[PDB]
Amino acid sequence: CQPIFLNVLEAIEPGVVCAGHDNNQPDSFAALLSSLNELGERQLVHVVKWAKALPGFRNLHVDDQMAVIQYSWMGLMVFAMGWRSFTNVNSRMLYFAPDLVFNEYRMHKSRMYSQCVRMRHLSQEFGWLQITPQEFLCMKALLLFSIIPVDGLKNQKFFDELRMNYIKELDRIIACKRKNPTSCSRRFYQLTKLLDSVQPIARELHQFTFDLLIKSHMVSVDFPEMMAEIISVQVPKILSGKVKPIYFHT
Ligand SMILES: C[C@]12CCC(=O)C[C@@H]1CC[C@@H]1[C@@H]2CC[C@]2(C)[C@@H](O)CC[C@@H]12
Ligand SMILES: O=C(O)Cc1cc(I)c(Oc2ccc(O)c(I)c2)c(I)c1
Repeated sequence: CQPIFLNVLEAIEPGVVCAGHDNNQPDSFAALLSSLNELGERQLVHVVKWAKALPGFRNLHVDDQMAVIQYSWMGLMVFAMGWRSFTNVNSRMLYFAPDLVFNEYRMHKSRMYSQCVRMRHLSQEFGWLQITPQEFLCMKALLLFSIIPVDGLKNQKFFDELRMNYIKELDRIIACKRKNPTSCSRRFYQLTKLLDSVQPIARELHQFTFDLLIKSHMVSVDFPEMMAEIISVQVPKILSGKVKPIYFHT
């Protein structure tokens, strides 16, 4: 147990990132979403640094590195948020950032109440399944390799191999506490189901942010440079079916 791999994941895990939201001003759709967008931009910088530090990531073609990050950031961020919410507030609220916590009122004011419900549900799963910090860490890494173009990447072979190895690492983590061969199988099943559950949530958020970007000027919501570029160039590839999540289960 505690292989080199685990040492690495625990070492590169991003720290706390604030949204920069003004909690003194009364909530408003525009302010809440603009802050969420700014948070996304800030978190993206951390996700990029984190990914480049992942074992074997830099071996992928440079265009594939940027591509997987551009396609998987939503799922990665939502999954990490679900974890923060569970550990910080026991899933009572969505802990996007220390300065941007959503209670039911904000979930409503944000105009994405249903999406927040699914996200809070995901947060609860971390408790219902008793997910460990190590399991969380390995699952999150695997999420970076869980969405690619239907026609493949520049060098699919390398990606396929890397993804396989990350799956193997999850196996090791699972086997490192399951004496009985029955609980080990069940666990992998459970975690892959949890991992898959992230995709539909990310898709709904992709749909929502895309629409928001389109009418951003009319509702006065600001989108930082990178966010606007990725949501108008990469996200549509996902929504149009050119890029799809890799599901474990059908
Ligand atoms: C990824 C972020 C920001 C980082 C995080 O903690 C999860 C959260 C999930 C909702 C996203 C938000 C970024 C900005 C988005 C994409 C808004 O435009 C609509 C949905 C928001
Ligand atoms: O032994 C461990 O746990 C550490 C470990 C983790 C991983 I992910 C891994 O997979 C690859 C695959 C291709 C490649 O170029 C690189 I760099 C790493 C290997 I090999 C070893």
